[PDB]
Amino acid sequence: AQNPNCNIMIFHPTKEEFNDFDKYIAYMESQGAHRAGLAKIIPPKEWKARETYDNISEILIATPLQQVASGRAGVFTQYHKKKKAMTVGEYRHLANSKKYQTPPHQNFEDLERKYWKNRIYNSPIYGADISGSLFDENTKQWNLGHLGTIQDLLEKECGVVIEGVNTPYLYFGMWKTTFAWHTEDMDLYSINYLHLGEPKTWYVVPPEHGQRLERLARELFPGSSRGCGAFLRHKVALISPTVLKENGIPFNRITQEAGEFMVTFPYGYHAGFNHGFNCAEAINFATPRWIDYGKMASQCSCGEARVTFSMDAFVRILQPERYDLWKRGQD
Ligand SMILES: O=C(O)CNC(=O)C(=O)O
Ligand SMILES: [Mg+2]
Ligand code: NI
Ligand SMILES: [Zn+2]
Repeated sequence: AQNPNCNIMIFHPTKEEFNDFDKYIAYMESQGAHRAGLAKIIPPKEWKARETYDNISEILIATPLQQVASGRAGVFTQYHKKKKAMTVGEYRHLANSKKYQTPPHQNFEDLERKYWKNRIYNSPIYGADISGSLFDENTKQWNLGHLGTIQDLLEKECGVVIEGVNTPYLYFGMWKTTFAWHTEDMDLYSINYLHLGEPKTWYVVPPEHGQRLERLARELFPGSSRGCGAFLRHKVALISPTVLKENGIPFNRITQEAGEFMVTFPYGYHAGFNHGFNCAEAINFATPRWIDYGKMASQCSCGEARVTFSMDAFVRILQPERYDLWKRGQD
């Protein structure tokens, strides 16, 4: 068995290997990459996403989100308070202000210590989930706006044509902006490109151990667990590496820098934080190997998780028994 310890693997494809996206994902899996739940891909030196980032300041962040924490430093939830619209130039100036800017630090490990010590005492503002793309239309390789769609994958594997579309999303971050513990909708893959700015630190649980994280989460968030049998779908809970180690949960960590891709694999729980002002692009995708994960994915039916239009058909075709209850949650 390849990668039996479930370590995060790092890949360096050549320009020739960067042509065929599907084939390269399947290669990474032949080497055991999926067992970690997360992989890093460093693009060939010949490649670029676009020519410059000098002209992005007029993008609008219609609903910036203030991430307010509750709990203790290592075990907390966050709620998202909606703020007034602002441009990316306005948001960058806010990120760099004395109130929000990255503190002085020695290295990534010192900044990680500071994050876990102090995150709950501040409320950073995140521009999340903004439909759009920063890839140039002439970038042919690993262009996250030109991937094969999940609807086409389902149709190719299973024969059923379905409605829905699959487009990328932009994220503008600042120091301490946080992504809570989650798997993707319908336990899909994700791919994330860090276009510019400061790093993003990731934590991940191997897919084969995801239920260990769920059992810990039920113990640490007992009211939330009573409210919903899949409350991590709400994407609000944080648990620190120190707490995971104290409870014997297998995990790994890695820092993504500008110019690098990360892939998350089906049922790979992940969480993390941004080091300073940055911009990332991400999209969900599928392969043949995903179908069985999609058929088994948990679902939130309490009404909190509220998701995209295109998840309807995935539940309807892959999980017809659960469809009626899930849809009640959506209405
Ligand atoms: O970058 C972020 O805030 C969150 N991204 C992801 O969870 C992802 O790409 O799957
Ligand atoms: Mg602009
Ligand atoms: Ni994710
Ligand atoms: Zn729920």
